[PDB]
Amino acid sequence: ISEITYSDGTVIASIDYLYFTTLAEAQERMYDYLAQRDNVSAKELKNEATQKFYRDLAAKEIENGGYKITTTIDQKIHSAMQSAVADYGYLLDDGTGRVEVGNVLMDNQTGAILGFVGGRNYQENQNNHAFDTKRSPASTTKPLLAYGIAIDQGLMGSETILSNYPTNFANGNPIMYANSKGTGMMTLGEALNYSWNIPAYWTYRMLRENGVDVKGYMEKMGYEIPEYGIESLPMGGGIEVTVAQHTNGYQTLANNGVYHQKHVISKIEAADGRVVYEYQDKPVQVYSKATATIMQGLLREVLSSRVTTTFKSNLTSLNPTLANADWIGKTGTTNQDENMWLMLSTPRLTLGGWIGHDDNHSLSQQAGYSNNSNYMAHLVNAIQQASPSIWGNERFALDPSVVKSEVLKSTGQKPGKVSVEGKEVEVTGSTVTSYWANKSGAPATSYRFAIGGSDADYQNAWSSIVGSL
Ligand SMILES: [Cl-]
Ligand SMILES: [Cl-]
Repeated sequence: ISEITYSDGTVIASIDYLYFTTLAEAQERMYDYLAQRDNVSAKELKNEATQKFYRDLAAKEIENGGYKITTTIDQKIHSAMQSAVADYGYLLDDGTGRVEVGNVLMDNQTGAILGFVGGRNYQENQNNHAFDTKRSPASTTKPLLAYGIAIDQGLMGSETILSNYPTNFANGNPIMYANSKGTGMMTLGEALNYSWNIPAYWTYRMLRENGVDVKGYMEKMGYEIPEYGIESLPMGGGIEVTVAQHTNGYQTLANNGVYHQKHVISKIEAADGRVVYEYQDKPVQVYSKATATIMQGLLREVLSSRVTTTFKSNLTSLNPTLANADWIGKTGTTNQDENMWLMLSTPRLTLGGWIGHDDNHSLSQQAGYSNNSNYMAHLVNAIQQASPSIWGNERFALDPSVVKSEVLKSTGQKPGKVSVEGKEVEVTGSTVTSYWANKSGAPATSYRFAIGGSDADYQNAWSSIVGSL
């Protein structure tokens, strides 16, 4: 008899989201091992009949073979997550029908998956919403694909200004934020806290203009994106991901820029001890430590500002001492409220969360902001009470490699002289520390000081700044 085990070697089952997820992944590992053992070439493997036989062979090998499958799953934590969704899943129901849900909890230092929520109740709906279902990640794409890359490239710092003035998509349509067409200039912090869309649009466009290899960043984290030219990419246009894969992106940011490939199987052994499969760690420095730690500090305020999620109020009430852990995160909402995301990290763990409907109809406007935040608060609390130390009490901290620059609040660039319609202005005002991930830090204020903006935009903005000099 073959066995699937938890982390510590305790038996899950003999050979139900846990059972089917670990079995399916084991069968794939078995498939690779069997074809290779039998000396089936890559070419011969392309044959569909041959693949089908190897798939069935791998299923039967496990059924009949006395293998020992070691998963990364933590029994107490994963059970605690199953009770949480059993008891609190109803808190997701917002009057748009039964709301489905997936969650994955990942170790930031290993990529190991400690537990997950596959859905509301397997017996009623078997779709696996943590590992199988793929949905746009919406604005939780922004830190990874837009701001994170721009900072890593030395194109921005923590207090850099971006344009949120009105602008249109390639196709003539205005870039919206709910019903707002934009405002004026803002800091990176404001744009992140609020999730304003235009600053994210400008940031990606600047990457494209500079020929930045964004695909290199993304593929190192395991993302599959077919077209990188999509203007709404930072807002999750043209990207669809599982919760497990998306958790892996957040893991990378949390682990100070070092990616660890997600996994639920750590090892398969034959009864006699032969190693059929074993997970091999391949760490990759996707973002510099400077960039990741700068991003941690930005995402920390996303949650504590409470603009797009009530999470920190919810968790404070349930477990004030856990709420005092060093939580960072980001929310996303798709264009017709079809999918909501909340991504959460502490220095030690990352928890990803999606809610949505199997047939894609809309949720309520508040489903993410309020319902998923409260549910995720409960989820996080259940995990802690199952395993008191798992989230940890460590703080995210700026890497020493970080360069600090003294910049104008107004421009996010160092004080100096700028040509404003002929007349040379000496530009002054209140200053602030801005964090950078390059050698030299912030530049001195240029005329086009912000990320994005039209000539008309800068005329307006500069009019304001001189007005107070
Ligand atoms: Cl580094
Ligand atoms: Cl609140």
